[PDB]
Amino acid sequence: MYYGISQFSEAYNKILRNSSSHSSCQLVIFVSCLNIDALCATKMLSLLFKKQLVQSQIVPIFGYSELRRHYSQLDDNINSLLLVGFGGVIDLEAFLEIDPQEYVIDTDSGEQSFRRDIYVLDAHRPWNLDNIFGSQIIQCFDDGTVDDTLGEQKEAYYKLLELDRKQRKKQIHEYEGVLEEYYSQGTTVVNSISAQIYSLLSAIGETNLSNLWLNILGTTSLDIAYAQVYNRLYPLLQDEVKRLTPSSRNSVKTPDTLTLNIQPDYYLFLLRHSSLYDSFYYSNYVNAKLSLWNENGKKRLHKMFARMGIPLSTAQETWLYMDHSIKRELGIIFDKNLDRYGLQDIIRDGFVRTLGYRGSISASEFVEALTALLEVGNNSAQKLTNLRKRWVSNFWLSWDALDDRKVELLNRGIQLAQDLQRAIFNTGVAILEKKLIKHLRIYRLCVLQDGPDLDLYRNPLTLLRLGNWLIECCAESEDKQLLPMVLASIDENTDTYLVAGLTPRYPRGLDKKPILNNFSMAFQQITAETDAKVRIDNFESSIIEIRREDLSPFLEKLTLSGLL
Amino acid sequence: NDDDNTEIIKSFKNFILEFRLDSQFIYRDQLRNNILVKNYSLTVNMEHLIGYNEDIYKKLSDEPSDIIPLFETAITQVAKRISILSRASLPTFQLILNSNANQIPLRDLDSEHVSKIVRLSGIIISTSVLSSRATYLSIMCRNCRHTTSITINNFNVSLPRSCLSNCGPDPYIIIHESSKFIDQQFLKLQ
Amino acid sequence: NGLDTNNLSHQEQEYLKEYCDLITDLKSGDLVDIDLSGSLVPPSDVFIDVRVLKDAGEIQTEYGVFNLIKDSQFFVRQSDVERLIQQGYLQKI
Amino acid sequence: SLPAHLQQTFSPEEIQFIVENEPIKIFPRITTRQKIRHTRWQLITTDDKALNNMVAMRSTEVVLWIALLLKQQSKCSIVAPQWLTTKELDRKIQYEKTHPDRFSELPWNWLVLARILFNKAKDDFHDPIHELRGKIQDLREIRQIKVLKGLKYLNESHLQLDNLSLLEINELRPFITEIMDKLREIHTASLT
Amino acid sequence: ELLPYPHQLMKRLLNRISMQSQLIENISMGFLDNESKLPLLCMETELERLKFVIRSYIRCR
Amino acid sequence: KFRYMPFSPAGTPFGFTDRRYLTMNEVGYVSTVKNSEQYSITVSFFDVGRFREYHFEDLFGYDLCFLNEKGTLFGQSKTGQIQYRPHDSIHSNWTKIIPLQAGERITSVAATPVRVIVGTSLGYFRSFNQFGVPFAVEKTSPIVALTAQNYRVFSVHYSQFHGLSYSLSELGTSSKRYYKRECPLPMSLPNIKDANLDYYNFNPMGIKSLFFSSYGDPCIFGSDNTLLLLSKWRSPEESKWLPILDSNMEIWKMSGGKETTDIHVWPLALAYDTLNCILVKGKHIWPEFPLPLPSEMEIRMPVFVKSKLLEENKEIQIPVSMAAEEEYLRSKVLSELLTDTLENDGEMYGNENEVLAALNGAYDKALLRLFASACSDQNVEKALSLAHELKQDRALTAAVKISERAELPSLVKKINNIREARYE
Ligand SMILES: [Zn+2]
Repeated sequence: MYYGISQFSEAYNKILRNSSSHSSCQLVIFVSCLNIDALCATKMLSLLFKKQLVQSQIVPIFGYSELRRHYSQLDDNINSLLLVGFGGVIDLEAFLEIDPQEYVIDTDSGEQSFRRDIYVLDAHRPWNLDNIFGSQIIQCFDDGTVDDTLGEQKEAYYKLLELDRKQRKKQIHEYEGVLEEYYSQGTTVVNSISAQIYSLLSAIGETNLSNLWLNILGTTSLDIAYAQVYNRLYPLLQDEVKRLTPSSRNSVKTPDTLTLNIQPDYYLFLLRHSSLYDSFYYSNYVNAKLSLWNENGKKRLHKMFARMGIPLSTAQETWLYMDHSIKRELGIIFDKNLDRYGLQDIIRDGFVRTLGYRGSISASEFVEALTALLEVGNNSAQKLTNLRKRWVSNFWLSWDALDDRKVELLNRGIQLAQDLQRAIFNTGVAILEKKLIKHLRIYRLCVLQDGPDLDLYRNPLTLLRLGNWLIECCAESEDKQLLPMVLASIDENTDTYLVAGLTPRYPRGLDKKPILNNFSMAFQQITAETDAKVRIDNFESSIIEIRREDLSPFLEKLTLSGLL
Repeated sequence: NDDDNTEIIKSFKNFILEFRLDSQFIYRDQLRNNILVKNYSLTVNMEHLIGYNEDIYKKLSDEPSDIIPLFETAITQVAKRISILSRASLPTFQLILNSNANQIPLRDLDSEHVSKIVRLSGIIISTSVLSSRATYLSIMCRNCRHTTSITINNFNVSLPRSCLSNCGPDPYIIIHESSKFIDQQFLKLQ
Repeated sequence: NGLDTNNLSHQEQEYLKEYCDLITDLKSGDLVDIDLSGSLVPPSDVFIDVRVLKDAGEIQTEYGVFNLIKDSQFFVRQSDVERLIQQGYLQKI
Repeated sequence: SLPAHLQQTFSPEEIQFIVENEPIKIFPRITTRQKIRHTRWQLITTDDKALNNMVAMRSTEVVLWIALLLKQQSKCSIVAPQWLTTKELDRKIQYEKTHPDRFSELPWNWLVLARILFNKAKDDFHDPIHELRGKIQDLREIRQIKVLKGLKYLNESHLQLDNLSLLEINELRPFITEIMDKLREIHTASLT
Repeated sequence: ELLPYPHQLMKRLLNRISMQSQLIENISMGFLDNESKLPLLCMETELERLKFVIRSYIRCR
Repeated sequence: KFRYMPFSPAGTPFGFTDRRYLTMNEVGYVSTVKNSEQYSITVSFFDVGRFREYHFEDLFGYDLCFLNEKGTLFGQSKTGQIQYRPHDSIHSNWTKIIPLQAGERITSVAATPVRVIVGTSLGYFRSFNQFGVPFAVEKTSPIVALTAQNYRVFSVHYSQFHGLSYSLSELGTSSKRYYKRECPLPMSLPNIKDANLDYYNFNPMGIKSLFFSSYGDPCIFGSDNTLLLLSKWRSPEESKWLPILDSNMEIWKMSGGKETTDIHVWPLALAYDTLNCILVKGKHIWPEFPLPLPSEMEIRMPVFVKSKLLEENKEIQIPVSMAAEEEYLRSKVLSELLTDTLENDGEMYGNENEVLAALNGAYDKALLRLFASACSDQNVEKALSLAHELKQDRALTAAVKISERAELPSLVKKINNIREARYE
């Protein structure tokens, strides 16, 4: 529709025509922080506009409240915005209080043109149809979804817009039915924003190994939650790695050689920086398969290394210093053993990068380091604002870690990733030991009232780490029905729970159609009925924060609602 | 044997001369900077040695008591090549190792760690005086005055049992004027 | 100052005032096309990335604006922001 | 009005600025020569003609700061000067090893231009860049040995340093001039 | 020593800086009120480099 | 036995690798990557201001290509699939299958602002307009190699039963003209070491490349590593092939002799007088994917007696007689090519007459330096014969001055007669 996958080039040419000059800064990029894919997309975008010498500004934004703040203080000189990683799922034209007759210029002719473009780079679905069809200013980059799927909804939208008698009543009732069946779909991410920008770079001819690595990184960040999308996009990344890889073979390792490979990248947590033992131990998938949160699962992991013939001391060596023969042989050892434990999906081919002699890093490890920097890198409303400012400031640590000139900062990210995952694991074993999960009929509920690490889980990404750890543990059990989950943690300073509504998912190795997050609109509907003072301004609208006293009324109304 | 030793030495010479990070040849620079202030040693980070060529680290960690002397020899050759004009003297350089390998606590070290590189920690409770150990003995036969010399590396040595062509039952003595010595100190770690 | 006062004598305070008046007299006279009080590190790059280190709102420059949002980042002509790097509001290079 | 560290020497950045005023050979990847069948460069520090008359991959010579500004984008490739190649650097190394007293006649800008082009034009070298960095390193090390030998003969009178680089000179300047000054002051103090 | 000032050379250089600045202004107005920015970038950073040399020279003396 | 193979200008084989170039020329280069069972094609350009690089996945496995300003043309030799891709993408892409008999192949393809051209191993020569409309089918001797520049098409034909020959045309929007049809071509073929055999299995004709000068003169670069240029092609009774650059000789010279080997010249374009080429090093004759910068070789008329240079040089210094011979000949042939260009086609930039004048200056200077050697041996007749060659009367005064300083009054007298004849 607005800009299809075939015509991102026209949008980029328009950006240069409108908003490039030696004279003035004219382009503003709003990027949702606490989103790796949006970060990588903005990095690629900023390198493009660096090479093309477009004077531009990047603002990292936490949520919709900060969006409407910052948008309200943009000068008329700013005639293009790029909204990266948010804004598709909401009527931005209404939300930002746009009037096209307040933005129109040079209409002459049956024609219109405007003093500010607002381009939207978002992978979230369902699209708000006022962005896609209603607005003449909001300009969404589409993966193909609108043309592939939304023909009936397009028809219904335009006819209901035109349809201002019994036939008339039946028609407007019908198209209201279509649009209210399209809305009240659960939320879901269908693409990587970074691969979307990579398709733009492919259309311009700007592809190179830096931009390909950023595409790989932003795409790899989807792998935990949105494995089906990652499996859609992985073959195209293989094609581009082969296309850009240089032609020399049996190449001698040299200080200048950046080599980006497809090779075995196991589903283990930070293998090349953890010990081998810790890389099994702190992996979400390994914990799910082995039930590692208890002593019997720990015994099973020891049993595994014993049957592999690996001494436990060797397994606990830091991977650089771990025995070279074991590292050369590790693929064979895994092949010969991991089917016996059901861990055969540990085997995977993923993207590994090495730059001269300073050692290999996979896209898996790199996105873990970047998330760690986002999470922990550095009157109640004021304290909340200061907290959100800390998270905005963490964005630039992840940003700077994307540059090879600052690999010490990436190493900080690696260390913080290990310690974060340790905190996740300890809180997780607390939940599963003490059985904090309550099996309500429609969804599973978990509420963290007290304990250590509670001051971490006020960050949305760290809460989602614990959620994903728990959900991997649930998915790999045939005992449990695949119910949606609510996970909450109190902030004892603000006196508000942070609450996350989480999808289930099928076990990791199996293949079906994706299952959608309907906590987003369910939370909206309860928020619309209730007197409770809940906030819903986070970009990932299935995450909210709610005052402590309001939680039990809220969850009671949630479980009495039929929306889940 | 000395063909393989020559190849090991050449591999280490290449590690010093080629290893580079962010446009700086850190080991060439460190070796030169050490030579100027007249400390004849080199501090090597084994992360860098692993990153350069893990086969070299495999040789070193398999048998450090044979490989460390060859690495020291390589450092001497590079030291001369970067501080003395080729065709217009230095002692044998000490190799110092930095490591981040997993520590073994002092009480766990046992028979499986013999001849391995080991990392540990503790408190030094005592420090002895500087004893003198030979790096190079000038030697001669007590009877026929056959003269030779023995180079020594301190990783586990003796005089020869009988003369290298009668000279009697135990024939060799040291010549201390042309022999060379180094400081050796004992520490007790608790 | 040509772009802790208790520690000076009063002669030194009024001396510093007169000397700043002199510097400004030079860069305000002939040779004015050169900001004589400017930097003495040679200009290596014409466009630079700059990260906003402290907030200052919307300001105009010669043909546009910067809104100095805290922890935003620009890619911008160095000559249009040098004054703010000197004044400590912008971080990079 | 001048900082203490700039009082009697140049900063390394100023040395780079000086070297950046040298002409350098480039392959353009833009065409500015207009056919008979729009903005011109209009410079005042350097010659305007070559930039106004570029054609893609017809090699031409422009001042190095412009060549770098173009090479910051894809619009240029900087041809290495002939001395900055493996065989030529090896010939200079053999000269340095063969003649202990003399410095080899590398151009005065050699270290500075090697630094600049290895960082901003790493992909333009015909030779593998790791070997060129290695041989530039060999040259600086050997020349530094010769510098140390030379400093054993500082005087109250004068000194001669035939083919020493601008950067090597500038690195040594706040030492050699100070020591020869103090030797002069000692010597002249003795005169009746 | 403080070397003698190049009076005539510096008069000509300051004239050229003034005229080149006015040129860059005029072309910028022509852009605001074929359209390749690269020569303007070279002109701008040229004047920055040249003004640096004059600034360093005068501040030194 | 001989075998027909697909050709494209300066394309390379796969060798041991999994990627190669389909073509490269003054506009850009095209590379293909064997992406498992399908091919990733990248089209890259040297003028990145005019043209933007693009890439696509190819399911047919194209092995022929031709790249010019207006678009890229592709072909699959064994199945007859061809595709044309205009670079603006305002005009559409289009695809076609051209008919092949059993065992027939497309041997070369080319394109032109109003035509697309396909030639096959059985000698069929199929023309389409730029939008794919079939316009003609000829039969000719099999077109083993083919290119165009603007409207000028230049093709090389070969068979066991016709021998090596060429054709030259200028098709145009109007006044469609043929200059020479299947005239014999004086290029040297290879011997119809293993890396060379690999290349000649990929390209049995040994034509490394084939192109036009910037001023539109046909050029070809054969297995002997000698550039040939067809001079005076616009008047077919006077046309002649000039071996303007023996690149083996110039490589031996610039390397300082030593029978230097394992350095090879891979040509892209002549420009005016200066062959753009990749200098490949090592056993393989052709470039790798990180395409090196196309180094420049000035053309050198092959007058360099190697034995004389070996005697004098035993870094190579050239005797002034040989240097002036080459200077005189090179300046003469280049001035002639410039004159024919400026008469028939006219200036394309705004300085070619100035270049021609400067070149005439070099020509007369070379003549004077040879005249001086003739006078040094007091050979009045040789010196006088050289005096007739000078173009500028103003430079002919220097012949008077030299003959005076050589104490040859006979030369002075005769040259003064030429001065008067030239004034009159
Ligand atoms: Zn004896």
